[PDB]
Amino acid sequence: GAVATGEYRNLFAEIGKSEIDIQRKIDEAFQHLFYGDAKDAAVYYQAGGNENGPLAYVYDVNSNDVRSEGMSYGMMITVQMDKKAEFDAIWNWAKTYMYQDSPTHPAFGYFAWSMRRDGVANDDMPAPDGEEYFVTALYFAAARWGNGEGIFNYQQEADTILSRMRHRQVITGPTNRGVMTATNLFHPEEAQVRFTPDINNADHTDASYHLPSFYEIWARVAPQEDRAFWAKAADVSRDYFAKAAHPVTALTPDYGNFDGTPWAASWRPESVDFRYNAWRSVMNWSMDYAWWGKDSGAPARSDKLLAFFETQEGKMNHLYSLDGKPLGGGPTLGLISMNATAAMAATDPRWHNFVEKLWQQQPPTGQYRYYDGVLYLMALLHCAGEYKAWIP
Ligand SMILES: O[C@@H]1[C@@H](O)[C@H](O[C@@H]2CO[C@@H](O[C@@H]3CO[C@@H](O[C@@H]4CO[C@@H](O[C@@H]5CO[C@@H](O)[C@H](O)[C@H]5O)[C@H](O)[C@H]4O)[C@H](O)[C@H]3O)[C@H](O)[C@H]2O)OC[C@H]1O
Repeated sequence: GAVATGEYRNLFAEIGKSEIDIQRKIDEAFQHLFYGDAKDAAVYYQAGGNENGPLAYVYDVNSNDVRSEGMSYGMMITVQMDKKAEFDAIWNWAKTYMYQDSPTHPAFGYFAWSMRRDGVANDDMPAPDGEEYFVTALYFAAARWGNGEGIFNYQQEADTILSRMRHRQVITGPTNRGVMTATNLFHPEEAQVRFTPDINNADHTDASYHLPSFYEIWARVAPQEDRAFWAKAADVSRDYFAKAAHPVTALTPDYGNFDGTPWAASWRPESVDFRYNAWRSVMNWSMDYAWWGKDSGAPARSDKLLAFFETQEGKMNHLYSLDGKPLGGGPTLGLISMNATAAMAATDPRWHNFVEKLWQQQPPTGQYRYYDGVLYLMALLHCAGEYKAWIP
């Protein structure tokens, strides 16, 4: 794997792009999404400052609300791109406004998944892949830049947040939504990330939240007493993808049960299909295979997923049944982007076409550019050999 050798595949170079052009492409993506026109192009906003210096956020320009996912992806993008100033400003906002620091609040130790631009939470509860990316980006920051103090002691922040994700106790108390009860963020016996710590829907998962590539990082650098647990989670996730992905198409559902079966959320029964969450599953397993070389099923799974999307050429939807029936929409940049990241594991040379397809895109504009854009920029970095394990 790339971590052992230090050699990350440059998939764009493999399909014949020059390094000058690859650098232009990444830089254009970043400049547009971070510093482009505020109404049509940018998803990053500078929001004054406080005692820790500048504040900024990545946000869903559609809803006009901040998402913990977007903040955490912002941090990952910026650390990968060596953009410390933007990283610190995003982190300052997440830690200042999103992080729940009251030990009697049921979201204690978690980041509000949905928050308004003035810091008013829409929902105090987390979207746990936010936490997963926050912790990992923080470890990467420590590696690349060294640790600061206070909230910029990135390694100490990561250790605390991660320990609490495993060891959080059950807490019942007041929130913006009424009295709620929440637990830990990983199931202690299953060693799987939860879809939610809310006790009413806690015993479920989401394939797109499984990040064995990052669990391996935590297995190396987390507090000692948790390293075996994280190592176990990495094995468990590799098995999870093998069970959860359809055996013909490799499509996964948005939401899932611990045993690998789809889960229909009461408020969103269509979660059993391949939708906006599940786009990312192939990135997660392909990244894991590229870095660590342990998911022996990842190459065949990525081959199957690309073989399926090849049958959709010219009639591309972005919502599918797991067996491959189109359920609506047209092509999206976010799905193009994630499908290109399959090439981190794929063996069949059709992967060149999917990488080429990502290469041909422009940065997103208009109302849906946040989710399309953060997926786009992450996929550009993976495909350029610029998204690396920075181990402290
Ligand atoms: O129930 C709560 C959970 O929902 C919560 O999870 C978080 C929110 O949901 C997930 O992230 C969101 C995924 O959906 C995105 O919305 C759209 C989806 O469509 C994308 O593509 C468009 C499709 O249509 C085309 O016409 C158009 O051109 C395309 O761009 C669009 O780009 C997206 O913006 C949201 O933006 C994401 O935030 C994820 O699980 C969590 O972030 O967790 C708590 C739980 O209580």
